[PDB]
Amino acid sequence: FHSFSFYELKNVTNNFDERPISGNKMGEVVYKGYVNNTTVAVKKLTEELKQQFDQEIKVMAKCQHENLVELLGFSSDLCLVYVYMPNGSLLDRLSCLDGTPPLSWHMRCKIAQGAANGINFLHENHHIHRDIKSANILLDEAFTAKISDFGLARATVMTSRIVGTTAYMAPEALRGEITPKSDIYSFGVVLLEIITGLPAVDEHREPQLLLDIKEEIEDEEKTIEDYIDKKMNDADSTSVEAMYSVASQCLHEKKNKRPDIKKVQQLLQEMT
Ligand SMILES: c1nc(N[C@H]2CC[C@H](N3CCOCC3)CC2)c2c(C3CCOCC3)c[nH]c2n1
Repeated sequence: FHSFSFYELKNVTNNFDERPISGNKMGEVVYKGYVNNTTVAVKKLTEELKQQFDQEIKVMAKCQHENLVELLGFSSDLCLVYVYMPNGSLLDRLSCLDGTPPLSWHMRCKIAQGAANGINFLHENHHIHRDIKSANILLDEAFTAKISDFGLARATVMTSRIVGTTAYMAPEALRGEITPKSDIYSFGVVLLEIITGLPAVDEHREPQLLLDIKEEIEDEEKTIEDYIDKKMNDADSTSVEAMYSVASQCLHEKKNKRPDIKKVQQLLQEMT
């Protein structure tokens, strides 16, 4: 990793312009930078902010995969410079934010496969992400899935400080348990977002939580066909049902009854 001086980063981000690009700010603070013709994502870092900065460098140094975001450098006032992802997050693309076209079913299968390949690398290298969600699955120029945000990542165990996203968390994760099986539950929610194009949580929706549709389908009140994203023209029944089967297995309420990331990876390969 390159050690950037604060002035190199202040300059490339137009004095850290906090106005949206349509300025330099792309979201929350993350700015668009230009270092040596190359575009970069500069994250400028209620006192655990300094604590997150150390954990991210540590995990990034050890974890380098094609389905994980690459950290280019850091600065020390604290900054983290990453490889720029032109197609934003899976969340933004599924919601078609800023008039972007809907992702095809074909593209969606490749993202599911890619994201699972990234989680497989993490679990093979004994890392638990703890915050697997579509906002943390970024997309490059070819729509290759890239797992991001390793601030909460950890190397049978219980914690006093429960962290993650409530709408994506496993029952045991909410109880304080730290296990890679919790990451499998979170990926099941992400697969449901890919299938439906719906957010994991919507306060003006029945059900409010997307994971609750599994029970609606199992209690034969509704079908998966009723929930399939209508913003697609290539979603064949066979592969959508096959992805919902993986999502359903992932969302098993009992950790030991869920498949490992290798089986998830295997089932997604079989789907195509
Ligand atoms: C591009 N965009 C990025 N992240 C952005 C952040 C803004 C977001 N919003 C959501 C709200 O709508 C507008 C976009 C879309 C993803 C990144 C990152 C992140 C930076 C933060 O640490 C984790 C890795 C690395 N490389 C990127 N290349």
